[PDB]
Amino acid sequence: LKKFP
Amino acid sequence: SFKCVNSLKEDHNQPLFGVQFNWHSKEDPLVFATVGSNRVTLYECHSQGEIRLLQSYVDADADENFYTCAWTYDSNTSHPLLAVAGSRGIIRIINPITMQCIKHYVGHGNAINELKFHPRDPNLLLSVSKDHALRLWNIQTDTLVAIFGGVEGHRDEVLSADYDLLGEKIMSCGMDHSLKLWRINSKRMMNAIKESYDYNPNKTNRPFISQKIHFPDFSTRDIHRNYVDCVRWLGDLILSKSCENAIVCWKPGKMEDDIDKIKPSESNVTILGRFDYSQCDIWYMRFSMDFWQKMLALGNQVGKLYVWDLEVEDPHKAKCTTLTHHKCGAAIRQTSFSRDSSILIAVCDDASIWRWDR
Repeated sequence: LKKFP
Repeated sequence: SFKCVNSLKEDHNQPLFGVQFNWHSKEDPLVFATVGSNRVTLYECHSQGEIRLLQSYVDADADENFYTCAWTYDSNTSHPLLAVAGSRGIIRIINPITMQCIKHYVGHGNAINELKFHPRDPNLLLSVSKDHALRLWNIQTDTLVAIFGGVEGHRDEVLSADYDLLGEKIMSCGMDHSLKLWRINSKRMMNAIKESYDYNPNKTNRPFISQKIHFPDFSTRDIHRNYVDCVRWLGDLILSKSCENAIVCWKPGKMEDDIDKIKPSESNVTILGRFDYSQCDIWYMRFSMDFWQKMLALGNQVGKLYVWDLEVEDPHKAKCTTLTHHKCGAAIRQTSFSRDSSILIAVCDDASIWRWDR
């Protein structure tokens, strides 16, 4: 997989 | 001796993906740029922690998302210039004084993930793209010098790249887990750069022909096991990271192998150290270094800063400092040091900006 948490 | 002296939040509440201090200055107050949403914004650092808002460039397309920026000199004026790019795949050259877009470059087939200017030639701009290619531009003559890519090029998005000290070679990295070396000091590439400077479209009928570079001079997938999203030369060594909570210091070949004797068939790498940290599992998280490469800073996904002191005899002896603030808890996407190393800025997924003073 992910670019964002 | 870093202390957090100020913070602020931009009005768009979108992630700030990039931050860069301008080192192409005269010294002149310390200025940095942030990129996020469809804008780039300049700030000036002042006494007592003050962060003075200057001016933004806002893209006409509300669906643009800027990811990265990079500073250079305007070779016609000696004033700085700022290049910005992101999801639209369009490079915009901004005059930071007026925030005017003075020219733009189309070509990449998708988003641009990083921009870098050549260390010795302020006109040579490298872009790396979701389209699996890198491109080298000459912004003085508005020419595409070379395209780096093909079947032996990256097989997925290129996420980061870096020129070495001399600007003789590039290391790139991306979602195919690989790091790839591209030498740009060949006779053909030096001749192509010369030709790019001789090109004036009002004086000729030809378009400017780019070099198509399909094969790297070295490639490895043996350093990381996931997306490789940040790479930097450290002399003849490489620092790179993936989303596995580690920055690896490594070199092509065996321990005694000189980087310039490395051949494209080289199968070996040497690992000289690894700097671990915590909670940095997401991709597109970039570290930065100071002007002298004495220090490296990286933020993680919960607002912690790691700063390594590289002024030690061997890479694995780096000394680590951590910087935390109880109000800074969003993911830190990038950091930047001022040219005199006195200020460290971190920018976050919640549009916040953190100033740390030495």
